[PDB]
Amino acid sequence: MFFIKDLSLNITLHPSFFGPRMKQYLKTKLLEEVEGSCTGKFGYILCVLDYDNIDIQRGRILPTDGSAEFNVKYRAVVFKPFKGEVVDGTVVSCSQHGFEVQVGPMKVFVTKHLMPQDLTFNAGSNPPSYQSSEDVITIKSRIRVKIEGCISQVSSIHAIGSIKEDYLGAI
Amino acid sequence: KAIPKDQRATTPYMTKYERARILGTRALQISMNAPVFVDLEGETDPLRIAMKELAEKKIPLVIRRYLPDGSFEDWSVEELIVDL
Amino acid sequence: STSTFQTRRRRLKKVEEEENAATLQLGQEFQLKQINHQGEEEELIALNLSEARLVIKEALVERRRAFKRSQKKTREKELESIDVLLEQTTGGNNKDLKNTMQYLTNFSRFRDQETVGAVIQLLKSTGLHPFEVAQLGSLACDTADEAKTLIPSLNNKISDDELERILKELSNLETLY
Amino acid sequence: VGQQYSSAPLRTVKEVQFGLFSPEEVRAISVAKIRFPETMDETQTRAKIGGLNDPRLGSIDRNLKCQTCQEGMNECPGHFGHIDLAKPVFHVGFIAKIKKVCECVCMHCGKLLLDEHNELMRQALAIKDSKKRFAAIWTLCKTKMVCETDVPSEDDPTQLVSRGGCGNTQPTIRKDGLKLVGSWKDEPELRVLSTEEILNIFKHISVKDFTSLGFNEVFSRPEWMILTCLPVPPPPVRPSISFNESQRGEDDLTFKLADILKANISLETLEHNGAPHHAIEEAESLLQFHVATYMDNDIAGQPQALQKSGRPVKSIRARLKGKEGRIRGNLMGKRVDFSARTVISGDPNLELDQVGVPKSIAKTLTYPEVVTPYNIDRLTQLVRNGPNEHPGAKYVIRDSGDRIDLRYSKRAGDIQLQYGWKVERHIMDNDPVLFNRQPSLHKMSMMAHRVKVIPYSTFRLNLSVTSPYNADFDGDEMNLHVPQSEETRAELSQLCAVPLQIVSPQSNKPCMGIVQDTLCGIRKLTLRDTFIELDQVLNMLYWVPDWDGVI
Amino acid sequence: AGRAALYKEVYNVIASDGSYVNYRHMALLVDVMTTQGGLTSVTRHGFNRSNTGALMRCSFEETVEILFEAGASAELDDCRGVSENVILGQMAPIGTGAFDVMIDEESLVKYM
Amino acid sequence: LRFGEMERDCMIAHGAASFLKERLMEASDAFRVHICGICGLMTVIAKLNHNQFECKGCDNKIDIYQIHIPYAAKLLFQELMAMNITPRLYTDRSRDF
Amino acid sequence: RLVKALEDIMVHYDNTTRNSLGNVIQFIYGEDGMDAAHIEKQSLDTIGGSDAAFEKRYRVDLLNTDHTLDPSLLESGSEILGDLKLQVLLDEEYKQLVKDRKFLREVFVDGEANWPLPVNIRRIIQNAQQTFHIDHTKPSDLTIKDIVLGVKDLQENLLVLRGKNEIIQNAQRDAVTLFCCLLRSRLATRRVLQEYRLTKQAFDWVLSNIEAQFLRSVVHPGEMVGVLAAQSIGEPATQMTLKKVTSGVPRLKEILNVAKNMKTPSLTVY
RNA sequence: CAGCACUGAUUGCGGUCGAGGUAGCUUGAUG
Ligand SMILES: [Mg+2]
Ligand SMILES: [Zn+2]
Ligand SMILES: [Zn+2]
Ligand SMILES: [Zn+2]
Repeated sequence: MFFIKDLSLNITLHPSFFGPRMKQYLKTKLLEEVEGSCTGKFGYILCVLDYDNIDIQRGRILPTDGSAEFNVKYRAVVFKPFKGEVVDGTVVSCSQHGFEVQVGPMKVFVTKHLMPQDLTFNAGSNPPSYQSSEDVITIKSRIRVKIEGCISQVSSIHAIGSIKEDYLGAI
Repeated sequence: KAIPKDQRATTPYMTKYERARILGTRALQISMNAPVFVDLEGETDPLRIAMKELAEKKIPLVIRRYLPDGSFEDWSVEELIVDL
Repeated sequence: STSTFQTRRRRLKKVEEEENAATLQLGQEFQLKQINHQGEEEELIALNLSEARLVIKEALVERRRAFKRSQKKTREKELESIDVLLEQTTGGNNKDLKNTMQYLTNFSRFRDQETVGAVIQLLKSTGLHPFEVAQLGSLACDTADEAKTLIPSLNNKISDDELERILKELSNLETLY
Repeated sequence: VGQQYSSAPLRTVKEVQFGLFSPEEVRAISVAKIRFPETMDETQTRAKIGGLNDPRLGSIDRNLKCQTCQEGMNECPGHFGHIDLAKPVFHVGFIAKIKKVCECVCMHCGKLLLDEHNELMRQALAIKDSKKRFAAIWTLCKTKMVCETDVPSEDDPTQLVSRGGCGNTQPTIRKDGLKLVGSWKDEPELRVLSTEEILNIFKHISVKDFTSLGFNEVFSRPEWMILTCLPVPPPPVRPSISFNESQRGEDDLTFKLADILKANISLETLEHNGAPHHAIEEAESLLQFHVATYMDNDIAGQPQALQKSGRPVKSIRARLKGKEGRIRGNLMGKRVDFSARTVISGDPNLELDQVGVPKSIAKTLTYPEVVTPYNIDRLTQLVRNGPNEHPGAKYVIRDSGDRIDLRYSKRAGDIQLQYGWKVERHIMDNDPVLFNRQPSLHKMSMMAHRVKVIPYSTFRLNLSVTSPYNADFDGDEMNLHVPQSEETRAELSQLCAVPLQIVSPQSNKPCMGIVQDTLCGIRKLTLRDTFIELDQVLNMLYWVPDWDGVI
Repeated sequence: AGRAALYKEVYNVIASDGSYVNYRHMALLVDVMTTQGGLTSVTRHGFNRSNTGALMRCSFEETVEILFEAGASAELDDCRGVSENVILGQMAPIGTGAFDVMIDEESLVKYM
Repeated sequence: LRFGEMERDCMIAHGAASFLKERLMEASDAFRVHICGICGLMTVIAKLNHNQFECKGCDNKIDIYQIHIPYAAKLLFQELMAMNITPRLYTDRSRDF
Repeated sequence: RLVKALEDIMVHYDNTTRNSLGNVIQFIYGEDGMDAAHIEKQSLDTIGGSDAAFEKRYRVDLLNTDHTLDPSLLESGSEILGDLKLQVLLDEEYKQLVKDRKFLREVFVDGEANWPLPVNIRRIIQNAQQTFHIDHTKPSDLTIKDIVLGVKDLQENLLVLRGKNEIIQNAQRDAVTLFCCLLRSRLATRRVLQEYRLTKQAFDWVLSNIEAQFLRSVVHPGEMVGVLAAQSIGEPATQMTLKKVTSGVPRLKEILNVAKNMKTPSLTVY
C-alpha cells in the first residue's frame, strides 16, 4: 500500500529573500507546504525523502513585482487507501454504532451492521465494547479491516470497513 | 527543447532591450529591499545601484533567449558584453 | 498542489474516471508504468510496513545530520527514540507523521535492513504487481486461502503450493520481538 | 488587483479555444431558472423575484449574496442563468452556414452528396484548412440536386457501384427573411423548411462528415448553430441604474430578454390549448424574431425592432462593433489614470530631455515609492509636509492593504513609515515621464522627459524637440502619462528618452535640429565681419555650463 | 518581378514629394504583400483573412462577424499576437519581452 | 485621458513592453477572475474565504486557476457567451510550434 | 491599415524577420541586418571614373621604376623594388578591386556611388589622422604584408549571422559583400600610403573601430520592425500637400487596394 | 467632425469622405 511517488511543487519567492542562502529557505518552504498535506489525488504526503539533492533548477522572475517562481522537483513518501484494501490497525473509539479503528495517519470506521451477527454491542461496558461468544473488541485490541469504501475530505481521508468477511476480526 | 552552452548561436552582446530590462528588474528588486551585491559608494536611488551592479557584472541573473521554433539559449549577465 | 509527472490533454470531456478496488485498478496516478523525473520509465514503488519505517527514518535522520552540516556557521523503545528524532526535524504540526510512526513502528514485521533485503529478493521473482508484493510482505499469513483471500488479486496468478512456501519462509525470517 | 487573497495559483493565458455552447452545458452552468419576465417588485415590494435578474445570479443594492459567494459587487463577476426556449430557433448570425449546410447535405438521411468515388471530390477533401475545405465542398454540392444511389467507380463508366441511398430530390434553397425555403422540381412545389426539421437533419450528421465540413467533434457540432437553451448574462453585463430609489433604470438588454421571455410563454400556452395549426407559426416567428434581434439588430430585412421612444435598441453585436465599442474601443485603447493635458509653450532654458510641469499638475499626479532604508528619512518628510506644500505626498499605504488619506486622517501629522509600505508622493524634478502630442504616427510622437516643476499653468518644452511631436504654440494641447513601477520607468528612461531619439531610422538621419531664433542667430554671430568684445565674451563663456574656466 | 515592380511603384509615390524613406521599410511592406502567392491587399479583403489568430483580425473592420465564424469552427489562438495579449492585459513578446529573465542561484553565491 | 490605438501602436514600436502592460492594466481595467482547468470559462464560484471552489457542470474543486485580465475583456467574454460563443481560457499550450 | 497589417512582425534572435506565425518575411531584416539608425551616405569610389584614373589610383607594380612606391612612402620601400614574392599579393589586391568594379556596375547601373551603408569610414580615418599627429613628410613603417593582410583579417570579423555551418556561414558573405567593397575601396594599399600617410599604430587603430563600430551597427533581436515600417510609410503620407499622370495620396490608395482599374495605365518601351 | 438636443447626452437625430446599386438604398471610414 504505502507509496513513494515523485512529485514537484512551485513556490513564489519575494525579492527580499534573494540572499546567499536562498536555496536553504526554499527547501524549508517546500517542507512546511507539503509535509502533512492531503489530497485525493495523492493521499497523505508524510515525509520528503532524500533531503540533500532537492532540485530547484533556475528560477524565473515574474514580471510586475520582483518575485521569482521556482519549480521544486522533490520526492516523498505517501499513503493513500483503497476500497477493497486490507489493512490492520488500533481501535480508538466505540459506540452504539460501531467502533473506529486507526490504520496509520488514517482512520477506518466500522458500522454495527457491517460486522458479525453474533457480536453484540455492550452499553454499560467501560470502556465501551462489543462482545462475542469468544471475542472481546474494545479500546486497545488490534483488529484488521477491509476498506469497503474511501471518502476524501478537506485535509484527510476516511473509510467504512467491514470485518464480516472471513479471516478478518481481531488477532 | 533547450540548447547546450556550446553550439550557442545568438549575439554575444546584450540587446538594448535586455539590458534595459535587466536594469529595470534588478532595480525593482533592489527597491523591494532585495540584497545588493556591490559596495554602495553611497548611492541611494535603486536604478543607480542597478547600473553599478551591471557595471561590475555582479547581477545574478540569466537571459533566456527564445527562438522562433520554441527552443532557447541561456546567457548570463556575466557572459554578455555590455558595449552600447 | 504538487503535479504528478504526467500531462494528459484534458480536452473538456473529463468523464470516464473508473472505480477503485484491489482489482489492481488504482487511479490514473499509480500505473505500474510510471515516469521518473530523469525522463525514463520506472516501476511503481510499493512500500510495505516496516520497509517504510526504515526509509522514513533513514532519510529522516540524514536530514538531522545535514540539518547540522549547516549549523556550525525494541517495541516500547524505538517508540521514544523516534519521538525525539521527529521533534528535531519535523514541522511539529505534523500530527499525521507522528501517528504514522507509532503505527509504522508497532505493526512492522521486520527490523534489519538485511532481513528486509531478503524479504525483497525473496518476494521479487513472483512477477506480482508491486501492490501485492507489499501487502504480501506486511500481512501475517499462514494459508494460501488466507492470503489469496485478503489479497484477491492473486487467485490465478500464483500456485497455492509455492505461495505457501513463500509465506512459510516469511514467518521464518520474521524477526522476533 | 481586485484585492483579497486567493489561495489559488496564478498563471497567464496562453491558448484561447473558441467554440459554441451546447444546450446541455448552458444548463449545467446556470444557477437560475429565470421563469418570470418581471424585474423584481414582489408585488411592488423591493427586492427581486426568483425570476429575472437574481433568481440567484449576480447582485444589486450593494449587498453581499452572490450565491453565498458574497464578496459583493466589486469582486463577484457574473453568474450565468438560462431560459429553456419552447421551440428551436436559428442564431441570427449563423443562419448563412445552416443554409450553406443543408445545401451540402441532403435531408431525410443526412449524409454527404459526394464521396471519394467522385474524382473532382477527392482533390477537395485533401485541402487541409477547414476554411477552404468548405468553400470547396459547398461549391460542389449546391449544383448536385439529386441524392444519387449508385456511381460508376474508377473502372468502366459501364460498371455501376453502390453506397448509401434515398434519392429524394435536393431542393434548391433561398433565404426569405429569417427562414428557409426550397422548391422540388411538370411545375414546382414550394414548402417551408421548419426549424425543428433542420435541427434533426443536423443531429444525424456523421462524425467523419462533421470534420470533412469545417467543424470540431467536441467544441462545435453543427447541431448547435440552432439554439435550444438560452444563457442569461448576469446583471454586471446589463447593470441596472437607479435614480436614487423609487425609480427604474433597466438596461436595454434586460428588456429584450424580458421580451423574449414574454414572447416565449405565449408560444407555449398555445401548444397546450386552442392550437389552430397555422396560427402558431405566426407567434413562433415572434420568438425567432426577438431572439434574433437581441443579438443582431441591423438586419437587412428592414424592420429594426424598435423600442418605445423609437430608439432602435442595442443588439449585443452593436457593443463590439467598430470603434467606440468594446474591442476596438475598450480593449485596444483605454481611458487611464495618471494622465494630464494642457497647453504647450516654448522655453529656451530647459535642456532637451526636460519638460516643464506646472505645480498644479505636479501636485496632483503621483508616484508610489516603497519605504526602504535608503529613504525612510526623505520619505517621512514628505508624508509630514502633507499634500498642499509642493514637495510632498498624498497617500500612505500599509502592507495590510488599506489606504491612509493624508488630507484627512487624524494621524496625518503622526505616522512612522514601515520598511515595505508604499508612499504615493508628488512627482518631483527628474521623475521620468512619457510626454506626447496627437496624432501619434511616429515612434517619436511619444517621448520621455525629465520632470522639472515650474509655475504658471503650461507644459514647457525645448524648441528643438518641437518638430518631432510636430507642434507649434498657437494654443496646441499636449499629453503626459506618469510611470508607476521602478521597472516601468527604466523602460522609458532606457529606450524612450529623447537623447536617444536624436537619430531617426525612418530616414537614417537625425530628426532634430536648431530652429527659429537660435538658428537665424547662430549665423549672424558666425560671419567673419562679426566681433565681440571682452565685457561680453566673458558673459558668453559663463553661460556655457561646461566651460573649462579658461578664457 | 512583381515585388520589384510594386516596390518601384511605391517608392515613386514618396519620391515625388522629396520625402525620403530607407529601403527596408517599403521593402518590408512590399514583401509582406508579396510573400504568400502574389498580390495580397492591405485591406479587409486580404491581409485580414490569413491564418493570423482570431482575436487579432478581430480588431479591425469585421469584429463580431469574425468571432462568430471563429467559435463555429472552433479556432485556436497562439497568443503570439501583440494585439492578442493587449486584449488580455499581459506583457507581449515585444522587445523588452522577447525573452525571459532568471536568478541563477549558483552564481548568486560567488557574489559575496 | 485616452491611450488610443495609435498610442498603443507607438509603445509597441519602442518595444516598451512592460510600460504598455502598465497603461493597459494597472492604470485602468485590471481585474481578476477565477477559471477552470477544463471548461475554460469564468464559471468558478470562488468563495475566497473558506476557499471552496467548484465549476459544477465541469464539476471541479481541484484544478482551478486565477488570472489577471482587463475587466473590459472579462465583459467581452461574458458578452460573447450570451451570444452563445465559448472563449476558452487555458493556461498551458498543447499545440506547441 | 499599414499598421494593423504589420503589427506582429519583428526581428528574431536568429536575425530573421518574421511575423506571428513564424513565417519568414525576410531572412535578414533589410537584407543586411543593419539598424536604420547606424547608416550614412557613403560614396563607392571603386565605381566611377575613367579606366585610366583607376589605374593611377589603386595600381601598384613593384616591378617598374615608375609604378612602385617611392621610398619616401613605405620606410622599407627601396628594398622592395623588384621583390617578386610580394607582387603576388600586391597583384591579388588589384585583381580584386577590379572584380569589385564590375560587380558594383551590375548592381547600380546608374553608376550612382553614394549609398546608405554603416560605419562611416571616411571620418574614422580623419580622426585616426589628427589623433596621432601624422606628418605627411616622414615615411611609414607598414609592411606591404601588414596592410594587405590585416584588411583581410578584418573582413573576417564583421559578423552579422553567427551560425556554425555552410548554409549560414554562406549567407554571412552575402550580408556583408557590399560593405567590403567599400572597405577594400578605402583601404587600398596605394591609398593607405600616398593619400593618407598612416603609421602601423594608426592603421591598426582604424581597423579596430571599423570592426567595433560595425558590430554596433547591427540590428537588435527585439525591434518591432513591422510597426516601425508602417508608421515610416504612413507619417510621410500626411505631409503630402498638393509630368501628367496619377500620382500622390490617391495613387498610394490605388496601390494598397490592388485595384485593377488605375486612372493611369501607361507603360514604357525601349 | 456642419449643426440640434426632440426619446435615455457614460447618446439619439443628423452631417462629410469612400464603396457598393434596378433603384423609390446598405453601410466601411468617420466628433
Ligand atoms: Mg496648430
Ligand atoms: Zn457571486
Ligand atoms: Zn439521403
Ligand atoms: Zn469548470
